[PDB]
Amino acid sequence: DADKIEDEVTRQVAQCKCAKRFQVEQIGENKYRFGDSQQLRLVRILRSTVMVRVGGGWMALDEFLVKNDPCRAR
Amino acid sequence: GHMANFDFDVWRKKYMRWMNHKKSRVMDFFRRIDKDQDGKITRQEFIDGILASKFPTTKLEMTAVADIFDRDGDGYIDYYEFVAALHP
Amino acid sequence: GPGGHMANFDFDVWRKKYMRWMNHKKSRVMDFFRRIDKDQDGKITRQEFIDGILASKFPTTKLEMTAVADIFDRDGDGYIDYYEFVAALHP
Ligand SMILES: [Ca+2]
Ligand SMILES: [Ca+2]
Ligand SMILES: [Ca+2]
Ligand SMILES: [Ca+2]
Ligand SMILES: [Zn+2]
Ligand SMILES: [Zn+2]
Repeated sequence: DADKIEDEVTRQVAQCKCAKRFQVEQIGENKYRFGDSQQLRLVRILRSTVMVRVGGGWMALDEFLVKNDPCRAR
Repeated sequence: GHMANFDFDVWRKKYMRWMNHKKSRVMDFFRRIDKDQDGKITRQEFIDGILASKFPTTKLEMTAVADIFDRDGDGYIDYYEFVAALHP
Repeated sequence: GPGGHMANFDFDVWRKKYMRWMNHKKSRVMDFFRRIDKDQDGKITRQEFIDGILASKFPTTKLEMTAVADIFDRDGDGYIDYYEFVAALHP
């Protein structure tokens, strides 16, 4: 199991409205690179929601994308 | 706001070995802690229960295990969550 | 399960505890890290970090240390570099 991560990710990154649609690459089962150019980030699953590793701890995937995907970054 | 991969298999194996070797059944423990007899105990009642039994463990560990037990996250550890956590 | 359950851990509590300990024990966290870092490349494995702490007689637990080491290691490279160290201890 644990493919719920790669399911949730691809399902939520599909929501991108950019011309160059937001790119995400899977390096490991729990490691992803997000964005036009970027760094390696951890991705785990807590209960139902996906969690990405950020400075102060962990961030919900939707909030992460909201902050890093420009087509949602108000 | 921090979260980590907690070694729950080790805590769990350690706990069941403790209970089994201490002549105790985990459901006597749950029912004992469940005073209102409705099949639920708060994360805190559960933690206080474990620490009260003086099983070797710490509060820092117990917030993590109580988090893992509460599989729905509604704040309460019910009977089925309890069993599922201890008996996969 | 066999590789850890994602769960809430009061890391702030732990690090504060450790900081109080080291600080009023006349010990620098830097010197600790350098002591553990034998090869002097700026990073120490999770296991070397855990062993270093448990040996230091800081009141903690191995089970706590697996989680703590997970947090210190912000990426999943299996090492704790000095930046991860200092940043974790001084947000
Ligand atoms: Ca109850
Ligand atoms: Ca529950
Ligand atoms: Ca080294
Ligand atoms: Ca690292
Ligand atoms: Zn976009
Ligand atoms: Zn498990």
